[PDB]
Amino acid sequence: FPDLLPPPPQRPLTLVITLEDFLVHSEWSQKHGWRTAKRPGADYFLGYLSQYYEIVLFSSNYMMYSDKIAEKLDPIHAFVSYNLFKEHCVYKDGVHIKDLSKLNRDLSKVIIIDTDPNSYKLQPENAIPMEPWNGEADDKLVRLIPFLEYLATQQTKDVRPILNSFEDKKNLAEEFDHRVKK
Ligand SMILES: [Ca+2]
Ligand SMILES: [Ca+2]
Repeated sequence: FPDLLPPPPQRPLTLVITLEDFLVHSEWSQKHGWRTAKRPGADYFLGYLSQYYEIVLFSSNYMMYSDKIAEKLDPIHAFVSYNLFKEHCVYKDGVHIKDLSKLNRDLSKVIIIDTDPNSYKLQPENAIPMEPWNGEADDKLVRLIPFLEYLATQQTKDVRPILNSFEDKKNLAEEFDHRVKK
């Protein structure tokens, strides 16, 4: 399998985020066909965090299906460094996986945020799992920012010891809030 990204150009950390059920959510109908909603805070999340992270938007769908959705999130291409798709996943024991060791990045400096435990199966130590977004307006993206800002503003040398210090990474933003007095 090919390496997927050029060598770093620069930001101290790389943030790999899934598209489907994290930034957007799609539903099909007879009346309208496929329709896609954008989560509250998505534009701000990408715009603000791009100042601290190299952002890689890693879609779980084939390019032909999600290419345009991804583009709408950053039409002028100012925030997202790279777009990857299902074609870039490796296929192992019948599941597709976002193999971070193919990103040509130091894995002490990579975070992946995904909603499908298969996607981070090869690097669970780099992962922040998220409950899939259902399309209902919520503030979960905004709540994730303080931890991500913290990682970037403290260095950080290796994100993994901190990431894996939580009781339940699915509840990371809330636990981090209780751990820190701003
Ligand atoms: Ca707090
Ligand atoms: Ca708080």
